[PDB]
Amino acid sequence: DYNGQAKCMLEKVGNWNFDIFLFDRLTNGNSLVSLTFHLFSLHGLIEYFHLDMMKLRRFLVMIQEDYHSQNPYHNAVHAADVTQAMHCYLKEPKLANSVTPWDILLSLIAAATHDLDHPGVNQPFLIKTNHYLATLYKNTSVLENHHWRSAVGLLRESGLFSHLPLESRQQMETQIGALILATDISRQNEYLSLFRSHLDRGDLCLEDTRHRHLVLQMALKCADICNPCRTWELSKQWSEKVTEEFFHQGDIEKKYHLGVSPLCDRHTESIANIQIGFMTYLVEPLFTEWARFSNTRLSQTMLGHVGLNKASWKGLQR
Ligand SMILES: CSc1nc2ccccc2c(=O)n1-c1c(F)cccc1F
Ligand SMILES: [Mg+2]
Ligand SMILES: [Zn+2]
Repeated sequence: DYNGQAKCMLEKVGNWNFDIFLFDRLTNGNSLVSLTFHLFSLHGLIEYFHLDMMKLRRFLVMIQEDYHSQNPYHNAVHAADVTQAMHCYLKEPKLANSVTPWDILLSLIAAATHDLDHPGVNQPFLIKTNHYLATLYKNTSVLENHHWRSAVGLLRESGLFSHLPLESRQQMETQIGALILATDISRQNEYLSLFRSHLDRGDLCLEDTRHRHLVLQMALKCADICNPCRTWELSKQWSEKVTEEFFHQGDIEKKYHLGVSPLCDRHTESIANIQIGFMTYLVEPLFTEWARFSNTRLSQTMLGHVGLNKASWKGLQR
């Protein structure tokens, strides 16, 4: 019964108002696997790369279960959402008309795994608590590097692409890594500035692999923080979950005298002030530039929701 209603939702998987929460409820927490598997079929990746469907399900399942379902925000549901948003961007004219099956393949996988095995606390927390991951990656894109090497781990263990040449598997790993590392919010000014320069010069050539992947990296960055770009009802749920996770890190910091990180203090920081600032300083600048690149209706819609949703947070004050 429930698994019959899920199929129908996937018919509108390219819709910006797709309800990922419902989809995950109907599938019993199998949204990432169910949605990503469908996208592989939909983009014809199974045939294109002679994929063993048994190996594909195993791989997708290893990914989904490697997410901590206990994190209120960084879990497989969040991954599924980013993956779904990525799919809508790939449908945009300028990308649809230049990406190769291979690009779509790396895009979807990178989206599905960009927060793999996320611990639920940020980088500065891992650094000041001397977490081995911070040591391993020399306090640089600690989380993103961890998500990527984990992805490379599941890629190898699944043997999904064992029939492809080594060189190809290695490139797949390198390009997925470049896509995942671009999601390190900490380095957005560098990524946004570069993108902006190119949009000003108007020199981007989409038939060039490098330029095309810079764009794909910006699309992944968008997908990762497009929560405020969704309809209020969806955006509201994400705002509460990300804030809940932030506050939990804060409670731990307070309890163990580690110093309460910014945005993580439930006593001195409002969920509204957090969302407003986030939308004003990180979401809006990014999507404006993206709108300069992909000047379509989806871009207007997305910036539109950010406008409405933000006012609603201000409204929810005084
Ligand atoms: C809602 S996610 C988020 N909110 C912020 C609010 C103020 C300052 C910084 C952030 C921020 O870095 N994030 C964020 C992100 F944009 C991407 C990944 C994780 C995050 F915590
Ligand atoms: Mg991340
Ligand atoms: Zn993310």
